[PDB]
Amino acid sequence: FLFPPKPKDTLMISRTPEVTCVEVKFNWYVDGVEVHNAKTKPREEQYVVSVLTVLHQDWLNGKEYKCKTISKAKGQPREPQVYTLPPSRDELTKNQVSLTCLVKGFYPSDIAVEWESNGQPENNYKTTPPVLDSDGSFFLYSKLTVDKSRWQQGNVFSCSVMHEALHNHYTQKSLSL
Amino acid sequence: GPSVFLFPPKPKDTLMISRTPEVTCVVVDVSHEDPEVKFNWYVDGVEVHNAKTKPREEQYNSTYRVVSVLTVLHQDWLNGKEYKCKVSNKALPAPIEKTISKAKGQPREPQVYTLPPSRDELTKNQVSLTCLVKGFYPSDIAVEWESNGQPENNYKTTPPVLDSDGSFFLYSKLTVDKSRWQQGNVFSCSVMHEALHNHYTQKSLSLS
RNA sequence: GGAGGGCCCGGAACCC
RNA sequence: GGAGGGCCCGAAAGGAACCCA
Ligand SMILES: CC(=O)N[C@@H]1[C@@H](O)[C@H](O[C@@H]2O[C@H](CO)[C@@H](O[C@@H]3O[C@H](CO[C@H]4O[C@H](CO)[C@@H](O)[C@H](O)[C@@H]4O[C@@H]4O[C@H](CO)[C@@H](O[C@@H]5O[C@H](CO)[C@H](O)[C@H](O)[C@H]5O)[C@H](O)[C@H]4NC(C)=O)[C@@H](O)[C@H](O[C@H]4O[C@H](CO)[C@@H](O)[C@H](O)[C@@H]4O)[C@@H]3O)[C@H](O)[C@H]2NC(C)=O)[C@@H](CO[C@H]2O[C@@H](C)[C@@H](O)[C@@H](O)[C@@H]2O)O[C@@H]1O
Ligand SMILES: CC(=O)N[C@H]1[C@@H](O[C@@H]2[C@@H](OC[C@H]3O[C@H](O)[C@@H](O)[C@@H](O)[C@@H]3O)O[C@H](CO)[C@@H](O)[C@@H]2O)O[C@H](CO)[C@@H](O[C@H]2O[C@H](CO)[C@H](O)[C@H](O)[C@H]2O)[C@@H]1O
Ligand SMILES: [Ca+2]
Ligand SMILES: [Ca+2]
Repeated sequence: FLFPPKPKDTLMISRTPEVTCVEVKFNWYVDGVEVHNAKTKPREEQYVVSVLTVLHQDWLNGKEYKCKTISKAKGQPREPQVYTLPPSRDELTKNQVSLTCLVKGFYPSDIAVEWESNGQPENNYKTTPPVLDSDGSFFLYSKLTVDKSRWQQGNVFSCSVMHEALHNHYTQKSLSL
Repeated sequence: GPSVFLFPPKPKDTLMISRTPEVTCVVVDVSHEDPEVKFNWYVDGVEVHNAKTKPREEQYNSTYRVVSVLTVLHQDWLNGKEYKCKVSNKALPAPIEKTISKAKGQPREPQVYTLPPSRDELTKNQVSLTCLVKGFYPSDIAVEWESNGQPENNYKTTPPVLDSDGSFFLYSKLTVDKSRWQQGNVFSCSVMHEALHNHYTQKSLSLS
C-alpha cells in the first residue's frame, strides 16, 4: 500500500512531506527516474515500511511516485472561501462558547485549518474532515472553544487556512465580539 | 475464505417506534466451489432464529455476496445488548465471528445551535445556514432541515467528530439562495438522538 | 474564441 | 452527603470524566 503525504507537510515548508511504500526490496521512481534517497524503518512480521521524502514543489506539480504509483489528486483546484461565525446567543449561558470557521468550495480536499490569537496558536479547537458538497468541491468546519470571558472581553481570534489554490497558499479571517 | 462485515442499524431506526432497526451481516469473497453459507445469530450469547437471509448475489467480480438481516428491538440495542453473527463456509478454516453493539458509556444530550450566514457570505447569491450540534454521546445521531415546516434537501452534514471533552460534535450546512434567507423564511434544524427528550429536538433560524 | 481541467454524458463542471 | 455512569489513573474490581430536589 503506497500512501500520500500529509497536507500540512506539503503545505508548510517547516515540515517535510513524504510518500510511504508500506527480505524486502524497494525501488522508487519519480516520474520514472529511479531515485536512491528513500529510507526504511525496522520491521513487522509475516508478509513493508520505507519512506521517500518528496519535494514540496514536486508533489504540488503532481509528479508520479511508485515503488504502485501515487501522486496528487487530479482535477482543477478551487480556492476556499473562509467564513467566521460567532457563538449562538443560546450558547452564551455556558461556561465556554464555540467560535466557528466555515471553509467551503475547495479542491483538492488536502487542507489544514488552525486557530490562533495574538499570533499564538489556540489549543482547544477541532476541525471536521473535509466533506463533499453538491458542486464537486469540499467544505469543512473548525470549532474553537474558549472560556466565555475571553470572548465577551473583546479578544480577537483568527482562523487560518492553508491550501494550494489560495494566493500564497494561505489566508486567515478574524473573529471578535 | 470469504470476508464478513457486521453493520449496525440506522440511528433513526433505533429511535422511532414507527421504524424497525436491524443488524446486517454481509459476506463477500464467496467462492463457487462452495457458495453455500450458513449464518448463526446470537443476542448476548443466546442464539436467535428470526434472521432473514437473502439468496446469494452474483457480483461482477465473479463472486458471491450473501446477506443475512437480523431484526433487533429498539430497547435492546439502546440498552447495550451485543449482536453476534457467525458465518460458516467449507472454503474457510474456522467460522468467522463478528460482534456489534451500541458504544458503551454515559449518554450525553446534544446542544443544538443555529448560526446565520457570515456577513461576508451575504455578498453571494447562495448562503450557508449552519447547525452546530455538540456535546452528544454516543455518536449515533440524525440531522435534518426544514423551512416553514417543509422538507429541505440541499444540505450536507459532517460525520461526528471526537471533541476534547470525550463527547462528539458535528455541523450541518444547508445551502439556500440569499433571497430566500432575506425574505424571512423560517428554517429549522432537526436532531434525533437517544439522550434527547422524546429523542427529538429542533432549533429555528431566520433573518432577525 | 481562446489556454487550462477526481465526486452528470474524451467532455459539463471547474485563468483571458 | 443520594442515585447512575467507550475516547487520564489503575494490571484488573473500579474510578476521574460524564440524572436524582
Ligand atoms: C475481494 C474482491 O476483489 N471482491 C470484491 C468484494 O470485495 C466487493 O465487496 C466489498 O468487499 C470489501 C472488502 O474488501 C468491503 O469493504 C468494507 O466496506 C465497509 C463499508 O461498506 C459499506 O459502504 C460501502 C460504500 O461506502 C458499500 O458498498 C457497502 O455495501 C457498505 O454499505 C453499507 O451496507 C450495509 C449493509 O446493507 C447498510 O446497512 C444498513 O443497515 C440498516 C439497518 O441494519 C438499514 O437496514 C439500511 O437499509 C442498510 O443499508 C449500510 O447502510 C451501508 N452503508 C453505506 C456506506 O451505504 C467498511 O466498513 C469496511 O471497513 C472495515 O474493514 C476494512 C478492511 O477492508 C478495514 O480497513 C476497516 O478498518 C474496517 O475494519 C470495509 O472497507 C466492501 O464493503 C464490500 N462491498 C460490498 C458491495 O459488499 C464486491 C462488491 O463490490 C462493489 O463495488 C464495486 C467493486 C462494484 O463493481 C460491485 O462489484 C459492487 O458494487 O466486489 C467483489 O466481489
Ligand atoms: C491515520 C492512519 O491510520 N493512516 C496511516 C496509514 O493508513 C493505513 C490504512 O490503510 C488504508 C487501507 O486501504 C485499503 O482500502 C484497505 O483495503 C487496506 O489495504 C489499507 O489498510 O489503514 C490501515 C488499517 O485499515 C492501516 O494499514 C493504516 O492505518 O497509512 C500510512 C502508513 O501506512 C500513514 O501515513 C504516514 O506516512 C505519510 C507519508 O505518505 C505521512 O507523511 C505521515 O508520515 C504518516 O501519516 C497514515 O497516517
Ligand atoms: Ca472524466
Ligand atoms: Ca474502563
